[PDB]
Amino acid sequence: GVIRAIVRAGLAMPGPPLGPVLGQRGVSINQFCKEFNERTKDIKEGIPLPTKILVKPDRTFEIKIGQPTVSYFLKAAAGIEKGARQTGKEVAGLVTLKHVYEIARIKAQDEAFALQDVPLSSVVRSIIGSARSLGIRVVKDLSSEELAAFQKERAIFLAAQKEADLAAQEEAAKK
Amino acid sequence: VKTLLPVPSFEDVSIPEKPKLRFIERAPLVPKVRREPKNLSDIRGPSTEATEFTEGNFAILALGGGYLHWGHFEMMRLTINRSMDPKNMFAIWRVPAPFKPITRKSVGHRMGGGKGAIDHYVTPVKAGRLVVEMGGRCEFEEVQGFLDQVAHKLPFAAKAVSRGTLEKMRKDQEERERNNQNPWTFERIATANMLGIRKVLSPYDLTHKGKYWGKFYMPKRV
Amino acid sequence: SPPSPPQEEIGLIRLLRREIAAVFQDNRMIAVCQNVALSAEDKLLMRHQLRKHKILMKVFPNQVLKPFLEDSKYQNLLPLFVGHNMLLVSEEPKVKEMVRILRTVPFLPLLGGCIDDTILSRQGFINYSK
Amino acid sequence: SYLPGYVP
Amino acid sequence: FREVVETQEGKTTIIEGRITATPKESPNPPNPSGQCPICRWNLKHKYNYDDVLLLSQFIRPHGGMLPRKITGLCQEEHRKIEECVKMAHRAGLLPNHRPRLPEGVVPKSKPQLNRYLTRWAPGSVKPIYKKGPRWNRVRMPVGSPLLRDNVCYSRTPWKLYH
Amino acid sequence: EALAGAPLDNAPKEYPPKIQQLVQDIASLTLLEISDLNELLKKTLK
Amino acid sequence: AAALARLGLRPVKQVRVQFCPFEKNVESTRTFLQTVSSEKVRSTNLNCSVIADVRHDGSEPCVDVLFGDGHRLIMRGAHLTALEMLTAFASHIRARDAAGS
Amino acid sequence: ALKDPDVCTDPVQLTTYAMGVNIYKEGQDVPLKPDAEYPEWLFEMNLGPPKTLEELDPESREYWRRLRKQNIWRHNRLSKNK
Amino acid sequence: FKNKTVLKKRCKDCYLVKRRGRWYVYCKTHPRHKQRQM
RNA sequence: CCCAUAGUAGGCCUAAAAGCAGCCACCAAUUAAGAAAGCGUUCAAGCUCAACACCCACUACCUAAAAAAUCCCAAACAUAUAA
Ligand SMILES: [K+]
Ligand SMILES: [K+]
Ligand SMILES: [Mg+2]
Ligand SMILES: [Mg+2]
Ligand SMILES: [Mg+2]
Ligand SMILES: [Mg+2]
Ligand SMILES: [Mg+2]
Ligand SMILES: [Mg+2]
Ligand SMILES: [Mg+2]
Ligand SMILES: [Mg+2]
Ligand SMILES: [Zn+2]
Repeated sequence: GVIRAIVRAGLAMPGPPLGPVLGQRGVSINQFCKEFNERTKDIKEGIPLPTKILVKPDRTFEIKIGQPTVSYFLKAAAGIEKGARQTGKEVAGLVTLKHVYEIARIKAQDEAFALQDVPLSSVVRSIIGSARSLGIRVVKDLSSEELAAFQKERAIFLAAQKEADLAAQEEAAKK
Repeated sequence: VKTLLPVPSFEDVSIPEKPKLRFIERAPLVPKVRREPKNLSDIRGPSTEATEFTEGNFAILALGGGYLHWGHFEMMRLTINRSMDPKNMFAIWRVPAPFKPITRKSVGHRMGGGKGAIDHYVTPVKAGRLVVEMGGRCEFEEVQGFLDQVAHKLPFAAKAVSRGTLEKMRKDQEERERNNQNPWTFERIATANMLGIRKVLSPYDLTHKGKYWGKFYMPKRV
Repeated sequence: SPPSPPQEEIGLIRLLRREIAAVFQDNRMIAVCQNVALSAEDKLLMRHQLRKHKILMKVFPNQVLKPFLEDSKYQNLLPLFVGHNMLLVSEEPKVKEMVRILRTVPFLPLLGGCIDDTILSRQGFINYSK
Repeated sequence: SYLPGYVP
Repeated sequence: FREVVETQEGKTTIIEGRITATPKESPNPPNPSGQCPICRWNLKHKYNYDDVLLLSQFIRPHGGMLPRKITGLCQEEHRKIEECVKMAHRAGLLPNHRPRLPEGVVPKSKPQLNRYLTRWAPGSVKPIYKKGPRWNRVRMPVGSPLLRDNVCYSRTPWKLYH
Repeated sequence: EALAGAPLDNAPKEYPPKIQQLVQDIASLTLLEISDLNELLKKTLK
Repeated sequence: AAALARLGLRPVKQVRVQFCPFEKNVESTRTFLQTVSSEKVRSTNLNCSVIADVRHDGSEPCVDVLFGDGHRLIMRGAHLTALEMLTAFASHIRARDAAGS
Repeated sequence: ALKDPDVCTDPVQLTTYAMGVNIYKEGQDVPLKPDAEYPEWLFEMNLGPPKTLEELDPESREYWRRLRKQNIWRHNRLSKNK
Repeated sequence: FKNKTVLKKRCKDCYLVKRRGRWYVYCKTHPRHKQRQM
């Protein structure tokens, strides 16, 4: 069979969630982290990488590595550290069409989009749909003048969520 | 090229704030003291109230007369509130809460000694009345499942309907009356007292025209 | 029983016809193959190879692709379209480059084609390549 | 040799 | 009609399909506007279980019924013929359309009981130990309700329950 | 208006009729005329 | 494909299908090839080969099946349906498989 | 314990360079190019919500995808109660 | 089996069949889905 | 009957929540396939459905049972023209 999961670059762990999976297959768990960490060494640590593991009848593995997820690219491009809790009702981040174009020029190099031999238009139209799921909004023109105002008002909203969020925690204790 | 079709849009439909069915109390707010007669003619014959749709589009139609007590309302309420989607559906009561008192004597007593004491309350229902009315962003096939499940547990013959099926039912019955090849009908005979038949009939048979026998309704009768 | 009332054609039908016409007119090399039940991966891997050399793999319904042929130049290609079939088309004929990709799968038959408005069998594709 | 009302 | 044959020579098996002479519908039908072979010949409501010449044209060599998309019958008449064939086999009117017996089988001698108008399969019928009262009598079915609209030349209609 | 079906693989080569006229026309012309044609052909083909 | 996959091409060694596409009696053979060429059937026995040789000689189509035991099965599909060809094909699988074991 | 790597917060820097694009440590951030150098089809895309059914062209593949997707949604509602 | 007045299939592998004058439900996958007409 | 690749383990919550404990969105690649309708997994895997292709399953959606005690209970019958 084949196992496909997202693994952080350079942070592979012998334990769960990926540990027990290899146990059932019987593949060497330590060898995986050894080869993987040494193969994703050039990549910055902590980046999620979709991994596809090819299993042979002799419990031998040929790992497969892909490009980072779209959610990582979009968050970084916006500064957002965490996507929105609610979509369509609040806007967490804000990016341009130029970022979305530089993220498709590197996401189209992965196995999936490359094997389909599609134009870059079909990839950019798939990244605008993933940005919306995050709450991020794609704008044509974005100058640092208004990017610092929206970023400034977002922190106020986050601060309010803390108070309301913390209020529920304190009420939970009284229960 | 399997041909696809347009779909209806329910965006124009509104959902109330309390779509679920409200709770029904066993007895009315103030208990009654005056004891009432049996008055069996409250479930006999066709209904003259709650025969049309008001807000919703699907409902449970009564095909016979009967009395509803609290046990029936709880089964309808729970069964519907559990099986329905509050976001895209809503339900309402088309029948009032139990108000008719039912007396009952104690066990072991002989005939006589006055009248019994109020035991429980019921709600009289006639044939052709809507018991529950539903609506919202849903087709009929969705609600028809648990509505028929409910209709089968009622003490009378009931059936789930829609604004279309109900209308079609009524137009098909009229079509039967027009194309009936039999020159002899119950109405013609009774109204004219042919064969002295009104000696075995009832005065109500002049209006019911043979479609009703006590509390039972016969839709195949023209 | 009275004849069934006619029905206006669906928009997608009159869209496929416009795309089909482009295929036979725009590109000159057309190879009809049988879409055997390859795995979705082995069918995407092969399609990617056929793209390296600018060879497309079109698929159209036979009920829409038969009438277009019954009244047309390519009226003798009709008997080929019985079952799961597909079109390998390219603006320039690179038959030699496709055959070696079709030799990896012995059960994928190249039934026939139409090069430069000339109908051909399989063995004619094997020669035009040589 | 069959009329409109012929029945085998 | 098509046939299939297998010839084994040199431990090699060969299978072929050969066409055979096929019967043709008799010309000049009385009712060319008919939809299925029954109304085209004005036979609707005019055949019974005992009309085997009619029934044999719609069954296989072993007594089985033919599909409806082949014969061209209407579902109303295909069900009648399917039921009249069941009763013809049971009455002994189709002795040349018997089931295929596999090699090495000799049917046992069983009580020969003559019967006709047998709606139900004999083995799946239980005896009536309690007939019941006159108003709730347990009747014995005779015939088939699918043949109830057939042309009756008597004043007494077809009785289907004895 | 209807392209001809493909010839059988075992059938003898049946050459197209439209070319049969071209084959005969070339023989009738003179070499000097063929040569002049050829000089224009070689350049035109390049 | 489903019915033939539960059985598996265990005893089979090679399968060869030849047909003339332009001829109007090859629908049966082309349907037979559509299933045997499935990933479900082919997976059961990788060693078992499946070959398709197209021809345009105006000849009839045949299915030649080579077994490990050495026996051969030939089905001329001009007047045989895919179900008939598949059924006979399966019955031989079961018989030859039992003989080997 | 595993977390997403820290993301910078600097308006001027974010608009000038795309931060997430570059993943290598030895590499450098990708600076955004001017408008003229980007393609022509990148500034006519649908930033807003999807086009309703009435706005699309019947003779277009994007029209039947929406209609086929609405019938899949319907088949799901009807089957959910079952 | 289990005598039922209203037969009903409980999975995809259950199949109706009329035998001995009455309807049955058989299932090779789950033999507990077996029902007899009452 | 047939068949199933992909952005992506969507976001958030969560020890974990990967189509299927909850809330938000429900966009998009490929000719074609729901940010998933029913099972399933501790979480995942895994099996179906709606899709394409193929070509005609080219259905019905109107009713579901029955047992007592001396011994079942007229005998019988489907086809010769309403008397
Ligand atoms: K009831
Ligand atoms: K989840
Ligand atoms: Mg799509
Ligand atoms: Mg997530
Ligand atoms: Mg989720
Ligand atoms: Mg899955
Ligand atoms: Mg779950
Ligand atoms: Mg998805
Ligand atoms: Mg949902
Ligand atoms: Mg399906
Ligand atoms: Zn079962």
